[PDB]
Amino acid sequence: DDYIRAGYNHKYPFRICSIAKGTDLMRFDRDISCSPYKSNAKMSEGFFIIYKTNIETYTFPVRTYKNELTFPTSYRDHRTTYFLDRTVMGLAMPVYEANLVNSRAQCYSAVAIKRPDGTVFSAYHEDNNKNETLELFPLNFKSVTNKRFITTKEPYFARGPLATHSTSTSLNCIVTEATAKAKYPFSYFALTTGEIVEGSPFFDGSNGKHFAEPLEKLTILENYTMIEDLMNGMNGATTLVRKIAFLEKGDTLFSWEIKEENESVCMLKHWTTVTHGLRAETDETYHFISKELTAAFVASKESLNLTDPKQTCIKNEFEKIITDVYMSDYNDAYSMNGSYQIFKTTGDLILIWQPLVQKGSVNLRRRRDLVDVKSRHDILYVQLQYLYDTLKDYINDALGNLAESWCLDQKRTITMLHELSKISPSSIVSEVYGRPISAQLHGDVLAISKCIEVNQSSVQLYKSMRVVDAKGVRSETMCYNRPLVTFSFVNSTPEVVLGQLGLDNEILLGDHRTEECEIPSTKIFLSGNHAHVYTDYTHTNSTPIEDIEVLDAFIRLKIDPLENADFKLLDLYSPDELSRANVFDLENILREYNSYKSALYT
Amino acid sequence: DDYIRAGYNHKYPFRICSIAKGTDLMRFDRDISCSPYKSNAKMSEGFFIIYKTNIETYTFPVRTYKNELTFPTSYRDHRTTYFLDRTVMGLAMPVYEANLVNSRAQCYSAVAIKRPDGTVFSAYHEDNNKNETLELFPLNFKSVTNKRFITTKEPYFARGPLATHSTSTSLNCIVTEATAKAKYPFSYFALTTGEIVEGSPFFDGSNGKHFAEPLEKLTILENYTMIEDLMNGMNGATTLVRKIAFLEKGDTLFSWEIKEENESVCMLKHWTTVTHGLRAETDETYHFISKELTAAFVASKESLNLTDPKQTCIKNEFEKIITDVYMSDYNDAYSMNGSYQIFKTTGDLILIWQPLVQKGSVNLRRRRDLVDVKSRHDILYVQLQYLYDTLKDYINDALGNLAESWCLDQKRTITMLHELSKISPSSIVSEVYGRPISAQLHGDVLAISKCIEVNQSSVQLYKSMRVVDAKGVRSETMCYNRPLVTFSFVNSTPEVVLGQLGLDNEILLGDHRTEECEIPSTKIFLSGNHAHVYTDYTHTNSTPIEDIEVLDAFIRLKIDPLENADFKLLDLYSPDELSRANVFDLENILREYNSYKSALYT
Amino acid sequence: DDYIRAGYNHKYPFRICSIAKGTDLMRFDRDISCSPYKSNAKMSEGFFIIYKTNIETYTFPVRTYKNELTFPTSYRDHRTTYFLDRTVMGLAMPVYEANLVNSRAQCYSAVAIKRPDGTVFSAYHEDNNKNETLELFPLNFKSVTNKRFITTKEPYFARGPLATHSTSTSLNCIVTEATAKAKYPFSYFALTTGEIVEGSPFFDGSNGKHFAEPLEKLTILENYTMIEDLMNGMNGATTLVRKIAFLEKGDTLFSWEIKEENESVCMLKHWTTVTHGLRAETDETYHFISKELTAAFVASKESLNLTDPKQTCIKNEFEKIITDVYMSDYNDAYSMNGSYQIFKTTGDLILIWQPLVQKGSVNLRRRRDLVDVKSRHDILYVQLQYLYDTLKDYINDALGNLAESWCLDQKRTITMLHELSKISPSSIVSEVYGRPISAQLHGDVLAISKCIEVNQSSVQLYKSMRVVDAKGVRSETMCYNRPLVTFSFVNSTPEVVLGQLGLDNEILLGDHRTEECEIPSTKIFLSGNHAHVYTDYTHTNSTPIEDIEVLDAFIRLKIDPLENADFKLLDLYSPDELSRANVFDLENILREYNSYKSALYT
Ligand SMILES: *[C@@H]1O[C@H](CO)[C@@H](O)[C@H](O)[C@H]1NC(C)=O
Ligand SMILES: *[C@@H]1O[C@H](CO)[C@@H](O)[C@H](O)[C@H]1NC(C)=O
Ligand SMILES: *[C@@H]1O[C@H](CO)[C@@H](O)[C@H](O)[C@H]1NC(C)=O
Ligand SMILES: *[C@H]1O[C@H](CO)[C@@H](O)[C@H](O)[C@H]1NC(C)=O
Ligand SMILES: *[C@H]1O[C@H](CO)[C@@H](O)[C@H](O)[C@H]1NC(C)=O
Ligand SMILES: *[C@H]1O[C@H](CO)[C@@H](O)[C@H](O)[C@H]1NC(C)=O
Repeated sequence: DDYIRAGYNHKYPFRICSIAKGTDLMRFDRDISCSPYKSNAKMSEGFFIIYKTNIETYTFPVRTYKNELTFPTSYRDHRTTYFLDRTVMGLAMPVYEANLVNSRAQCYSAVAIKRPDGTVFSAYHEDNNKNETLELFPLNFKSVTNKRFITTKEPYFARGPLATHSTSTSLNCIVTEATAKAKYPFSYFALTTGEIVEGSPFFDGSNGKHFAEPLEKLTILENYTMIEDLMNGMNGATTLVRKIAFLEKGDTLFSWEIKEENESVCMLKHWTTVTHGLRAETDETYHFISKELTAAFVASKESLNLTDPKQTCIKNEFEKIITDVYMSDYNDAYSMNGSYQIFKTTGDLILIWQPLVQKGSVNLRRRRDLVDVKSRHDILYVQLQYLYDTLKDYINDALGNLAESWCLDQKRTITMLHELSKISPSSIVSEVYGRPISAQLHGDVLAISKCIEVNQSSVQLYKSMRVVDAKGVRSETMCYNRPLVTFSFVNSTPEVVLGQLGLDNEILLGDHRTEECEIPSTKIFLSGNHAHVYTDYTHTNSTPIEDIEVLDAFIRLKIDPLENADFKLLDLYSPDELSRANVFDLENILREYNSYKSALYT
Repeated sequence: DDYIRAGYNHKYPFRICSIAKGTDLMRFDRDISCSPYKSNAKMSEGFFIIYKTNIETYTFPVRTYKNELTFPTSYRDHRTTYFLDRTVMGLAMPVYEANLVNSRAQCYSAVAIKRPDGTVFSAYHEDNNKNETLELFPLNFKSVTNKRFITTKEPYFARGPLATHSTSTSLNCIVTEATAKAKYPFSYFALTTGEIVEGSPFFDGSNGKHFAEPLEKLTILENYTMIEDLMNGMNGATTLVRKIAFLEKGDTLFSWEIKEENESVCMLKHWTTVTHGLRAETDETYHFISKELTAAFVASKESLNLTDPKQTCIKNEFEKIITDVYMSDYNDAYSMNGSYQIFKTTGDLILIWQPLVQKGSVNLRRRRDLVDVKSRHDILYVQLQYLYDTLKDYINDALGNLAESWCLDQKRTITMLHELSKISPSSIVSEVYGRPISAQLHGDVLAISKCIEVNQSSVQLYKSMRVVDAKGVRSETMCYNRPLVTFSFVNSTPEVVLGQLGLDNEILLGDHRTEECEIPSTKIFLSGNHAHVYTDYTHTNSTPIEDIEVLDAFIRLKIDPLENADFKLLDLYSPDELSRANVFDLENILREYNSYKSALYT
Repeated sequence: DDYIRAGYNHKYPFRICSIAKGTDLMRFDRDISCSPYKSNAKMSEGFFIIYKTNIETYTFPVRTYKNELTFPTSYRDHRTTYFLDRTVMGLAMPVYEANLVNSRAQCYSAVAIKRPDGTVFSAYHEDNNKNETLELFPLNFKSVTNKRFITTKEPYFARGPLATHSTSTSLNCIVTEATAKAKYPFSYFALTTGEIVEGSPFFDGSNGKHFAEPLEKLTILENYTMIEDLMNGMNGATTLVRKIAFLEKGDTLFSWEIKEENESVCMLKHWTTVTHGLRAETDETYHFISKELTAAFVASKESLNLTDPKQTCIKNEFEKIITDVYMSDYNDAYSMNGSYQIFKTTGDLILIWQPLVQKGSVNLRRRRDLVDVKSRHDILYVQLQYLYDTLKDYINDALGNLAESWCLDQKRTITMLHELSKISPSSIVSEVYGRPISAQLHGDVLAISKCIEVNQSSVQLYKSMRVVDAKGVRSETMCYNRPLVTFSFVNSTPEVVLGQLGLDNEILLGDHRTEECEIPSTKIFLSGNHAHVYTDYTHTNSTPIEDIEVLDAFIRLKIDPLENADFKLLDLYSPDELSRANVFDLENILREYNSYKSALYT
C-alpha cells in the first residue's frame, strides 16, 4: 500500500476548513488605555497630641490633733502586778486648743471631760491645776511623711497600788502631719495611716458635695492662719488659708484646707506628642499613624468639644504645645490649615489633631530617644493596628504597580499579536480564540471561518511528495511542499476524497501547492501524534512526537503559598510566681490572724 | 588595504555554523494546561458560642447573732477616772435564742455564763431578774449591705466607784445581716467585714466537703423557718429552708443556708455569640474566624464532651441560644448539618461550634453594636491570629491569581514564539536555548546544528559589496546583500578563507547571496562591537555600536523591598502611676502601724 | 462623485511620512543581564537561652520566742464579773533562755521584770519559786508553716476577787517557727503573720547593709548550734550555724540565720531554651527569631558583659546548658564558631546567643511539647514582632522571585520585538516609542523618520482600485493593493494632491503599489474610524469600526486591593467581674471596720 494511517490528537483534530460561508470579520483592539497606579488612600499631614485619663489620686496634707490620758503602762508594783495601770483613752483636741497649736506652736495644760450627766471634769499634768501652755517636740526626728510633734516624753507618772489599779496623771498632746488620698468621685478620703473620712475633701457649706459625717462635728473657718511646719517651732512661717475645715471624728480632730475641685483636679494627663503624623481617612473612621511610635489610633469621624471644667484644664497646655511644635519644625514649609480638632479614639484616648498644609521644599529634621524602663504593655492594640495598616499599604502599592506594568505588557503583547497575525493568521487567531479555527487576511481585517470536523478513520497519507503526470510520469521540476492526504469526510459517508495536509492537522482541497524539487531534502511533517519523515520527497519513517525533545520555553514563577501558623501562648511568669512576688498577702494575713484569734479563746 | 579588522563581542562571537552533522530536531510544547486558581483552604460555614471560666465569687447571705456585756465605757466618776469601767466581752447567742430571734424578732433578757468550774451565772438587764423578751431596732438606718438590729441604745448604766472599777449591767444583743464570698475550691468562706470560717459553705452531715471547724460547734437543722428581713419586724414574711447551719465561732454565732453545690455554682459563663463564623481546618488544628470580632480562635481537632456537673449547667442555655440563632438568621437558606461540637481553644475557652449546610440564594442580614467601656485587653492574641490569617489568605489569593495569569501569558508567548520561529529560527531558538546556535526549518520542525567558534584574528571585511566578475569587472546588476568577510578559522591554522557575514557575528560559506543593485543605499551592518556603514555598496565609516541610541523596550516593575521595623515598647502608665493609683496600700499601712506600735513601748 | 470623505482618529491621524531628512538610527538592546533573586537579609544559625528577672521574694525561716503573763481571762467570780482578770502583757524571751530552748528544747520557769526604777521582779508559775525547766508541746498539731511550741495549756489559774481584779500566776512560753520574705532591695523583711523588721536580713556587724532597728537590741553570735525542728523534742538533730542574729523587738525575740547576699540571691531566672534559632541582623539591631515559640527578640548590636555578683550566679548554669545543647543536637554537622555573646533585648531580657557554623549534610531532629495552663499574656510583643518579620520575609521573597521572572520575560520579549521589527518596523517601533512614527530597515538597523501631520479636510478615497491607463482604459492585469487617497496637505495650502493609503492612517506618494487583479476579492481597509469594503477592486460599503467585534486578547489580573480594617477592642472580663473575683477587699474591709469603730463611741 502507498498510504499510511494517520495519528490522532484530542485538541487538534483533522478538520476541513473551507470558506463555506466565510464572513465573521475580526480585529484586534489596539486602543487600550493603561492607568498609572494612583493610591486610593486619602492621607493628610500634621501632628497630634495624645492625652490619657489621670489615674493618680488627689493627695493633700492633713493635720491631726489628739489629747489623751494614760496611766503608767505595764505597772507591776504590788504583788498582783499592781493590777497594772492604764488610762490609755483619749479625746479630740478642742478647737481653741487647735488654734493655739496652729498659732503659737503650743498646747494647753488642762483638758475638760464631759460625763453623760453633764459635769465637766478638770484634769491636769502632775495635778498642778494650771491652765498653762507646753511646747511640742519632733519625736522620732519627724520620720518621713509622718512628722508628729509631742509634748510629753512618756516618763514615769504618779501611781500607787491599793491592791488594785487607780491612777491617771499623764497629759499628752499628739499633733501629726499626714497626707490623704481620694479616687475620682471624691466621695471620701483616707489618710495614709488608715483613718477614713466619709466625705468629699472639697465639701463646703453649700457646695452640695457628698458628705456622710455628722454636720455638728464639722467646723469651717475662713482666712485662717497656721504654721507651715512644726519643726520650725513658734517662729515658723504662717500662710493664710481662705477656707479650712475642722472635723472631730472619734478621739481625733482632723484639719485640712478646702480647695476648689475645678481648679485643683485635672482628669486628663499629657502622654506624648507626635511631631510627624499622618491621618488616613477610611469610610467610617480616621486612622492617626505615627511612624516614630509605630502606633495607629482609630477614632470616629466626629470631632469632640471639650466643655467639662475638669477636662478643660489642659486647653492652655496643649495650645502652647501646638504653638511650640509648629514654631519649631514646620515654621516655613507648612502653614496651619485651620483650627485643631479633638477626637476620642477607641480605648478612650483624647487625641488633638492639628492639620498642616503645603510642603517650600525641605524642612528641619530632629531626632529624639527615650530610655524608659519597661514594666507592662497596655496599648499593644495600637501597634497591632499599625502593623496591619503598614502591611496593607505596602501590599496595595506593590500590587497596584504590578497591575500597571501588567497592563503595559498586555498592551504591547496585543500590538505584537496584531502584527504577527498578518503572517500566520490561523494559529494566532486560534490561540486567542481558544478553539481551532481558520482565518484569512481580507485586506486589513481577519475574516475567520468556523469549520467542521471529519471522521478520524481513513486518514491516509501518500508516501510520495513527487508530482506525477496524468500519464504516470513523475515531474522532476514540481514537488508538493506538503504531503497529500486522503480522508473519508464523516463516517456516515464512506466516500473517500484526496486532499493536502496543512498545519496542526488541517486539510484543504483545490490546487495542491507545489514548488521546485530539491535533491537533498529531509522535511518532517507533524500530523496527529506521529511525526513523519520525508527524504527525497518520499516517506521513510514515522515516529511518535514524544521522541523529539522539547524546548523549555516556559518561564516558571518560583512562588510557594504561605503556610498556616499557630501562635502558641507564651507565659513569662507562672501565676505561682506572681503569687510569690508579694511580701504581704491580705488573704494569708487575715486567715492567720483569724486562726490565732480563734485559738485565743483562753 | 581593501579590508577592515572586525570588532569583538564576548557573547556573540564570530562562529561558523555549517550543517556538519545536523540532526538534533527540536519542537515547541504548545500543549500546556493552565490550572485556574482554586484555593486550597478548607472552610465550613456556621456559628459558634464562646464560654469563659467564671471568676466571680459565690455570694450568699449570712446572719450573725451576738450577745455581750459592757460596763459604762470611759467612766471617770472617781478621782482616778473611777478606774474606768468596761466589761466589753461577749458570747455567742444560744441556739434557742437564735430560734426566738428568727421566729418572733425578739431576744431573751437573760443570759447564762459558764465558769470553768461548771457553775451557771445569771445576768439580767438592770438586774430585773426576768427572762422576758426585747425587740430589735435597725441601728444606723440599717446602712447598706450591713443591716444590723440591736436591742440596746447603749445608754448610761448602773455603776459606782469604790476607788476601783466594778460594774456590769448592760445586756445588748447584736443581730447582723452580712454577705460571704468563696473562691472556686470552696474550702472556706469569709464575711465582707473580715470574719473567716474555715469550712465549705456547702458542707453537710456526710457530704465529705472540706471543713476545719470543730464539729461540736456545728448544728444542722432541716425545714427551718426564719424571717427574710428584720426591718419588717415580727410581721415579716418567713421562708422555709430545707437545710440551715448554725456555727458558734468565738463570741459570735453564724447562720447560713446550706444549698447544693451542683445546682448553685456554674463554672462557665457565656461571653459572646458569633452569628456568622467560619471554621478553617489546618493539618493539626481548627481556626474559628469571626469577622465581626476580628478574632480567630485555635482549637485542637478533638471535640470535647461536657460531663462535669459544674460544667453542664450551660447545656440548656447554649442549646436554646443555638435554636434561637438558627431560627432568626439561617431559617431558610441553611439547614443544621448534624449536631454541634464542643472544642476547647488554646487559652481555655469553651467553643460550641454548630455546622451549617447549603446556601436558597439570599439570607436575612442583621447588624449590632456595643458601647462597652474599655478597661484592659486580655485576649489580644486572638486578634493577632486573625490578623495573620487574614493577611495570609489575601496574599495567597492574590499570588494564586497572579500565577494563573502568568501561566496563560506564558502559554500565549510560547505559541507566539513557535509562530515566529518559522521566519527567523536562529535568533528565536538561540534566545530560548540561552546559547548562540544555528537552526533551520526542516519542514514543520526545527533542526538545530551545534557549531564551533573560530579565532578572533584575521577577521577582515571587504569594503566593496559589488559583485566583481572573474575578469575584474563589476556587475552593475548584482550586488551582495551582506558584506564579504574573511576569517582564518582557528589560530592553529593560519590559512585564510573568504566567507559572507550573517547575523549576530555569524559566517557562512557557499554561494554568496546577492540581489539587484540600487543607486541610493545606506545599509548599516552590525558586527562585533562596531557598526559599519555601506553607501553605494561600499564602506564609508565604522563607528562603535554605543553611538546609536537604544529604544527603551524594557518595562520596569516599580517594586521596592519591605524594610525592617523595630516595634518599640510603649508604656501608657508608668509603674509609679500604678503605685499612686490606689488609696489604700497594704505595705504602707502595715509598715506605719508596726512602726507606731513599736514606738508605743511606753 | 468618485470619492468618499474619510473618518478621523485622535491618536492615529492621517500623516505623510516621507523620508525628508531620515537619519535617526535606532536599535534594540538585546544585551540585558537578569539577576537570580538573592535575599539581602543576613542570617546566622545557632541557639540562644533567655533569662528573665527574678521576681520571687527571698524566703527564710525565722524563729520567735515570747514569754507572757495572763490572768485567768473572762473571770466572772464576784457579782461585778469579779472585775474580770487579765494580765495579758508579755515580754521578749531573754537570750540565755533562748539558748536553753535552742539546745535542750526547754524553757526556764522564772522570769525577771524590770521596773522603771530599776528593781528586778521575780515571778513564778504557781508561785513555786523555782527556776526549773519545762518542756514544749506542739499546740494545734503544729498546723502548717506555723509550727509553734508551748509549755502551758492555758488552764485555770489562782485568783480571787476582793470586789476587784488582782491576779497574775500564769507563765507561758511561746516559741514559733515562721517564714519571712523580702523584696529586691532587701531593706526590710516581714513575717507571714504580719510582723515587720526594718532591716536587711543579710545585715552583719560591718556589712554596711540597711538597718533601722536599734543596735543595742541586736545580738550576733557565731558557730551557734540549734535544733532543726521542735517536733522532735530535745533529741532533734542540731545544725551548726556560722552566724545567727537575735533581735528583741517589742515583746518578742526574733532569731534568723545570717547568710551571704551574693551566694543566696540570684536576680536572673532561666525562662526557656531555644535549640533552633536564627539571628537576623538589621542596620541597628539584631533579631533573634524562634520558629518553635513564634517569637522574635530585638536587641541592640552591643554585647553585654555580666559582672554583677548577683547576676553572675547563672554563668555555670547557662554554660552547662550550652554544652548540653551542643552535645545533643549539633554534635557533628556544626561546630561552635567562637564564644557566646550576651545581649539585653528590649523589655529587659538577658539573651545568651551562641553562634554555629557549617551545615555534614543532615542533623538529628527532636520534638517537644508543653501543657502549661494559660493565666496571662505579658510578652505578646515578641509574637507581634515575629509576625511582622515572617510576613515581611515572605513578601520580599515572593516579590523578588516575581521580579526575576519579569526580567527574564522582558528580555525574551525584547528579543522577540527585535525579530518582529525586521518584518513590520513601523508598527513595532511606533508601539515601543509611544508616538506614531515611520521606520525602515536600513540593513541591520532601523532608520526612523519623524514626520508631520496634514489637515483633516479633503481626505477623499477613490472608489476604484483598478489601474486605469492614461487613455481612460482599465488594466485588467494591474490593480492597486491599497485604495488611492487624495489629501490637501495642511489647511493653509488649499492645493490637493493624490496619494496612496497605507497603514494606521498613513499616506505615501511615489509609484503606487499594484499587483495582479483577482475576480473574487472582498478586501477591507481600515481608515480613521470607518472601515471601507472593496469588492472587485471597487468600493461598496463604509461602516464604523465598532460594528466588527473585537478579539479579547487582553489577559486580566484578578487582584483586588486590601480593605481597611478596624480591630475592635475586646474585653474578656468586665472590670466589675475583676472587682467581684476577690474574696478579700482591702478598701471594703477598712471602710467597714472604720465605720464600726466610729459607731463604737459608746
Ligand atoms: C478675707 O476673707 C473674707 C471672708 O472671711 C472675705 O470676705 C474677704 O474678701 C477676704 N479678703 C481678702 C483680702 O482676702
Ligand atoms: C420536710 O423536711 C423533712 C426533713 O426534715 C423531709 O423528710 C420531708 O420530706 C420534707 N417535706 C416537705 C414537704 O418538704
Ligand atoms: C568556727 O567559728 C569561728 C568564729 O566564731 C571561726 O573563727 C572558726 O574558723 C570556725 N571554725 C570552723 C571549723 O568552722
Ligand atoms: C460645641 O460647643 C461649641 C460652643 O461652645 C460650638 O461652637 C460647637 O459647634 C459645639 N459642637 C458640638 C458637636 O456640639
Ligand atoms: C463522651 O461520652 C459520651 C456518652 O456520655 C459518648 O457518647 C462520647 O462518645 C464520649 N466521647 C469521648 C471523647 O469520650
Ligand atoms: C567587659 O570586661 C571584660 C573583662 O572582665 C573585658 O574583657 C571586656 O572587653 C569588657 N567589655 C566591655 C563592653 O566593657
